[PDB]
Amino acid sequence: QVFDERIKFANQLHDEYLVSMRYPEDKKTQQNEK
Amino acid sequence: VKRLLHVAVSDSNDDVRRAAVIALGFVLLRDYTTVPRIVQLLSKSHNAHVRCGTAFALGIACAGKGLQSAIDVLDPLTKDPVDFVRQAAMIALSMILIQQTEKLNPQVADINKNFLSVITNKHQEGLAKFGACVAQGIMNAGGRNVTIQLENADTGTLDTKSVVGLVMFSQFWYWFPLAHFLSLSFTPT
Amino acid sequence: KRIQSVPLVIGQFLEPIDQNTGIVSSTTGMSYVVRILSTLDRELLKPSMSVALHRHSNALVDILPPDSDSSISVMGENEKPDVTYADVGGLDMQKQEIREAVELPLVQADLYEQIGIDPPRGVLLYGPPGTGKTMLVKAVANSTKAAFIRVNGSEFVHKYLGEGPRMVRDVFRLARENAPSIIFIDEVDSIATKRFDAQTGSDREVQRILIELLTQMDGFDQSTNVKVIMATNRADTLDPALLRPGRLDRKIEFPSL
Amino acid sequence: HEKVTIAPLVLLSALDHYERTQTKENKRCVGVILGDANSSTIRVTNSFALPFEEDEKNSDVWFLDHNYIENMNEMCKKINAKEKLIGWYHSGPKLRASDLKINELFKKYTQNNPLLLIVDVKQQGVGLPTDAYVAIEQEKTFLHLPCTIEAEEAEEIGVEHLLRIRLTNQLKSLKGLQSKLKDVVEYLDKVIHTILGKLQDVFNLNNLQKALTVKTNDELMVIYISNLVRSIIAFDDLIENKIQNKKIQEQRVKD
Amino acid sequence: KDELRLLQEPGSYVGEVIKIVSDKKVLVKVQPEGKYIVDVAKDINVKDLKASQRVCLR
Amino acid sequence: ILDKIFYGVLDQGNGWLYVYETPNQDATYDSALELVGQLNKVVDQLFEKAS
Amino acid sequence: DKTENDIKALQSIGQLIGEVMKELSEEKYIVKASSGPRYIVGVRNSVDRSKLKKGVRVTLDITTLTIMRILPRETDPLVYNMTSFEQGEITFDGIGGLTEQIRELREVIELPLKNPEIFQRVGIKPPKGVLLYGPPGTGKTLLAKAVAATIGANFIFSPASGIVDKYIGESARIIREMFAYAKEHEPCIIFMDEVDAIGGRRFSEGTSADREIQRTLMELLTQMDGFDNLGQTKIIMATNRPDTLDPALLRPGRLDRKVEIP
Amino acid sequence: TLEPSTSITLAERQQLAYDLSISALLGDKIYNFGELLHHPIMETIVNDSNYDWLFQLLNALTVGDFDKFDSLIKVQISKIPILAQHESFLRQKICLMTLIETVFVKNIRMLSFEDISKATHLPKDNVEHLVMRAISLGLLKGSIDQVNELVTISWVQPRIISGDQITKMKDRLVEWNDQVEKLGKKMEAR
Amino acid sequence: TKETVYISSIALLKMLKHGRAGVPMEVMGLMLGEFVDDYTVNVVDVFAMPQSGTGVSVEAVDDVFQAKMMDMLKQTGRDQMVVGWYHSHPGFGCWLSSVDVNTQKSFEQLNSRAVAVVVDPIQSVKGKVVIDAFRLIDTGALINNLEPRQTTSNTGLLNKANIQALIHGLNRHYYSLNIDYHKTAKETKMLMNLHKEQWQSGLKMYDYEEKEESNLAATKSMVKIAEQYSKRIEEEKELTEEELKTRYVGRQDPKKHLSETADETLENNIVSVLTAGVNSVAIK
Amino acid sequence: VGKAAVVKTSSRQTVFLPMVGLVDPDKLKPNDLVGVNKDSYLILDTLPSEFDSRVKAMEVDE
Repeated sequence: QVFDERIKFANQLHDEYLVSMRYPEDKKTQQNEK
Repeated sequence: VKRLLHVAVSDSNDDVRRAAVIALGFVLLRDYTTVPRIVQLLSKSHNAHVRCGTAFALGIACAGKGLQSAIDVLDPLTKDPVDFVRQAAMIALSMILIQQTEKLNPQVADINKNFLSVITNKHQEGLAKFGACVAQGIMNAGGRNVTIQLENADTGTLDTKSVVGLVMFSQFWYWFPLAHFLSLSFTPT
Repeated sequence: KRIQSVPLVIGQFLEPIDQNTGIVSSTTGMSYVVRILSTLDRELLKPSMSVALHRHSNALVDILPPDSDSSISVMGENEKPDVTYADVGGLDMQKQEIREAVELPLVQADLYEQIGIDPPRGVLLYGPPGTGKTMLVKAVANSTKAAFIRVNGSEFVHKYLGEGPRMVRDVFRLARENAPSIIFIDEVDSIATKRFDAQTGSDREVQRILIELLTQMDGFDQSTNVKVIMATNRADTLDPALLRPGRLDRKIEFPSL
Repeated sequence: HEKVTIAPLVLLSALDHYERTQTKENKRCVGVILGDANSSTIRVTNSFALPFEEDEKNSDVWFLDHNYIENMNEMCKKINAKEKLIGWYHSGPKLRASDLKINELFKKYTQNNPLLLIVDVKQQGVGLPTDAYVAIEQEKTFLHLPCTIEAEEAEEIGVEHLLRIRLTNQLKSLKGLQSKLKDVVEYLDKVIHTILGKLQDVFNLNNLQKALTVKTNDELMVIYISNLVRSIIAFDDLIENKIQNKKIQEQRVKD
Repeated sequence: KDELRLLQEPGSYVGEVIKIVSDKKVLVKVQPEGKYIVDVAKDINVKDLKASQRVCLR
Repeated sequence: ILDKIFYGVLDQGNGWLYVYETPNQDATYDSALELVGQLNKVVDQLFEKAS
Repeated sequence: DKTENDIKALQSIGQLIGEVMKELSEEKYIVKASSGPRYIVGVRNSVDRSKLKKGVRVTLDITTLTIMRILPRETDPLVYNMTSFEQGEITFDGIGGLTEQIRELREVIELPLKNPEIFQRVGIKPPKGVLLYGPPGTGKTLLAKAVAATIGANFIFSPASGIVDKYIGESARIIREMFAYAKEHEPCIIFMDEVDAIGGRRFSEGTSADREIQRTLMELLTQMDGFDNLGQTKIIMATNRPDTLDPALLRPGRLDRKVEIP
Repeated sequence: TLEPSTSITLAERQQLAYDLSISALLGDKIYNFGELLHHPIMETIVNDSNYDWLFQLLNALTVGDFDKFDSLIKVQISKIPILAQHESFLRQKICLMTLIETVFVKNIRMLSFEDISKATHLPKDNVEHLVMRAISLGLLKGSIDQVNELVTISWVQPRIISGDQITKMKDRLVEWNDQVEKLGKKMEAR
Repeated sequence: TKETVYISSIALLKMLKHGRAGVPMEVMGLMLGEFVDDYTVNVVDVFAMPQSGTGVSVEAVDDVFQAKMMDMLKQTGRDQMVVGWYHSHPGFGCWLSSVDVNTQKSFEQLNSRAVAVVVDPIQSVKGKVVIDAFRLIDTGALINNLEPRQTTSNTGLLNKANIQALIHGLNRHYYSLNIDYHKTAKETKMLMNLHKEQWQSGLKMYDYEEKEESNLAATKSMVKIAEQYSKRIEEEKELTEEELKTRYVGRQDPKKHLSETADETLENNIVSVLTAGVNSVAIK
Repeated sequence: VGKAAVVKTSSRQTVFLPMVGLVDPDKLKPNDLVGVNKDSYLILDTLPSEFDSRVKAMEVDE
């Protein structure tokens, strides 16, 4: 029963992370670069 | 929108994927601002017909409207070595660039050079220079007067003659050029 | 699947150009531009190596090992000898000298790093073969779990000039990639013999076989990727420079009493 | 027993014979196959058709011409010499007097046992529209043989151009358990013993399972070792974008 | 997309330029074959080819 | 038995004996050795690219 | 009917032939085509990995480049340059008078060929080389075919005059192919003739103006004293005198028998 | 079972069943006396003149009285103990057929020593020795529990019998179909 | 104008199988179908033909064996009018047929719409199924019916067209190869049940039930050792480069064992569900 | 092996093919004319003796 909770604990770090990559990145494509 | 999206993905037919992305532009005629953002996402794929359909579908709503940035979306589609992708791009450029000269859009200088550049060049595609000559006459159609107006304030509703003439354009080299039906969408200003 | 599948051919890599692009040389002699594997980039990709290619599509397949087995300059190699170690008495003097010169440099050589010296690259043997030489050395390779390769003085003997030393170049080149390898030399006096006369035709090869043997030993620095055991049968005035503790360490003479 | 390997070209062309002529339920087409019947694995490299006429209202009425086979075999001799007649196929699930008698006519030109194939023209249910059966006597008894689909290298590649996990098996497993319940009920009405005696022995394969529960969780615990790997994979998923996320702040200074 | 382009390439060898021709051809020596006149590519200058110049031929 | 020669345990009170199998476990926690070495290095290098 | 069978036989398609140069893996073998350059082929069916290994003649495919049939190892004309005959020819009546010597030779030769388990229970090994020397043409031909007749093993005649020549690595491939033929067929015995030309110790036992002598001296030593010897095949040599040979080959472990032919 | 072959008169059917009557006495193989009941053999003969040996031992398995069959036979076949040894197997074999689906619908295979002791007319101490002789002669395969006094068998030869047998076997398939509406509907939606 | 040939999925596979065996060996076959000039083109049934001593030629067609097949193919609807012939040849840079050159002119006298199809790859097919046909031109291509109005014309761009040795001229006077394939409702469902990726069919409920459960002896047997294999793959990568740079020459090392061990955990989770899916009928 | 023949043409190409009933084991011999294919190099049928490579500059006097 406790073993199944550790699977969700590692999966809980996904939606708060993979989504946070492009989050700041919208300023790179909009702003002009050298 | 959700129906036409799954047709161009699950189905492996390139002609159907091309017809599905062109059909999306007729639903988006009301909002021309989000059209370049939708066709640019579909402009990246492994199929040429997908890029060919999104090219002409972009110029349908963006012809008589503003938002000059739709030309930059059609810029990488011209460099495509595929023949029918370049032709649909040239026709799409001629629709949006109407009356865009004289310090309005910077891309009016590059399109005017491509008139005689693609035809005389042997490196380009056969069908690429055939549409470049047609695109040269669209901007100057009616003595640089008539333009393509679809879903505007003058008509007040969806133009029946203009929407059918654009559907017939989707079939060009498959049977015999149908471009004669496009004359219904040209009205003078 | 289309890169390899069933059809495969042989080719020699030369120089790359771009990622997944390279120029090679096939067996027929005509060069072709193949598609370099995505795994091979710079360090993993060998500058010059014999590799595998595709028949028609001509794509890179795999890096083939530099096999030294052919119809010319044949050098025998033993696989898993059946001789039991320490099967002959009276070897207690050598049994202490064998482990330090064989088992230690191929296994415990890290102890030499604590001392600050490079591991011995071989050992010299004296006396006629058959006594603590043939059966004894072949039984030591089973204890060290190393590849036992037979390169003798009367081997790689053929009338084509230059392949004798060329085959020597290919054996020690492969021995540098595989650490557990042992190359035994029986009757080195055949190699240690020099030219006392001009032979014109017939045998000119007396002095060529020492070029690549010393290049892989006296030419490079001191490192042991392989065990080179030189057994001297009968030699008096021959000084090839194989003697002295330049590379090989111990000089073992079979007791006559 | 033996084995039957049928190329996908034979099963694809056999179904086409039904649609072209719009054959009704009163007529059933019959055809022949080629291959090598000498080995234990029957391989079908070719198939043909025959002008077979049959009456539905009378099972004693059938017409089969063997002269058309003779002229056809002479044409194959100039094409492929390794192709011999290994049997024949017919259309429709029903086995009547006309279908069982004509099997002996093909035994004259076939040295081994002619392969029996029942072609389903309506392709209704499960897979394998054409089942491979063998004729053997103890009354002719038709036994089912393992059906495998294997073709040559060039044939398998050409099919991919024409068409160019856990839930999938469960969808077909639910309909299979329900179909087995109807086979017992339908067989009961036919009697009012042979199949029921075999099914009772197959079904024979918690008194001894009181201590057998531990080994179930032991296998599940070993599966959890892979779940710990999944956690490590999830830990590695957390390392991936941090390489990119730290490069985001590096571009803020450059831009 | 790069798979179909690279895997279908028949291969190309290396050769040395001998002399240039005003007809838009060039003579390139081939090691397994010999001196053979080929056609200059559209993206390659015929005048930039010098003696013993390393070039790639299909 | 104290030297791990014979595998078994006795009973001093009742004079009995019990069965002791040689393996007491398998390889599980060994995977944490590669896990602890990665999070003590890779994680530290991520702070370097941030500053 | 036989005419039609010949018509059907002409439609058949043959295959190529080659030998494995290198073993890459179990399912992949690096080969060399006799009709073309070097290729690397696969396996098809009925491939026995015990009888097929590195250096074995295979059947190459002209199209898909696969191995279909397994062929025995042959390079030189082993049925022409080497004489192979079933059992023996000369009987015992011609070798008569040597019975005292032959009785001792058959015990160390005929026995390990028939029942190899005789010496296994004792813990010893049977001898390999047996030297039969005497006047030319007297006792060399008789004792050669008489031993193979009583034992039942095939008669292999491979004279030493087919070894030393002007070629690149001739003596290297003669012994290997001779060892490969005796490996395929166990009941065989190899015989030689005029071995005095391929021998000699020179001085330091190297090569001076003789290219093919030293390669023969070492290879014959590495076959018997190596990891794989011939237990079902005995090596026989013939010369005028044993003192004209190389003492390196006369040491124990290879040649255990010196028999004079009077 | 063959209708078209073996065409004989009515008088020869009784003599054919006479050999079938003495064949099932000293051995249990190939089902039991109940197998010839379905085939047109027992119903085609007469119940007297010592032709009832197939009928007598058929119902004698549940009754368990040897004296009923002993009075209808002679001294020749009654002096061999093998007749009484193999007859007790078919008394247990009927109980052995109950180990698949009969009473328990939970698919629990359990057979105790008390149910086979009264049915086979054998004491409790000979129950252990009876199982050893059955496996040794190749009659049945399996193992028995000597602690809790239980029997769990292995593959056997179930008869062609029907009714209550097929009624319990079709109810198990309903449980397979009921799980389609339980476990199947949950996996299909997910 | 030029015809557009639509070949059914059944006829396309037969022509590839008949001309399959051998590079040098040439064969011949006949094509059937019913279509009208300009559009409506189709190919119904195809079958091999007997070969004479000249190989591919006009005299190699035997009307005796052909007339007997007409009554045989009429029952199932396979009987049609001859639309041409297909052949197999080793192939060259130009004129793939070393025998047939002008024999096509004799084919045009019998049928004007008849063509000769030659298989270029000869077991070299990469999956695109590229075949070559031929049509007689002779005097034409000047002020006549306009062929290149249909599909994919103006071939010969750069040096690569089809075989790439033909470029513009192709075989004879730019025959303008046009080939298309189509499938029906029965052909769509049959191919998916036979060859798509790998054929597991013939038992639908026993596909993952037999392979993931009863096959554990040949697959997952000694699963405790199988879990050690997942560690050796991670130890081969994670132990090398922990610095997220170039030292031991690795980049995607954390993602190399990530996707490989993801299916191992997935397969272990699938069999875990199928473990309870055996339905032992326990309950109480 | 036993039922297959090994033929070597003048092209330096050895082809391994099974024997056909049209040819006989006594008719296939070295230094003989055996008609084969130019492309596939497959044995078809033996030819009568015409050009035997007579090795000219050889004195023949009856």
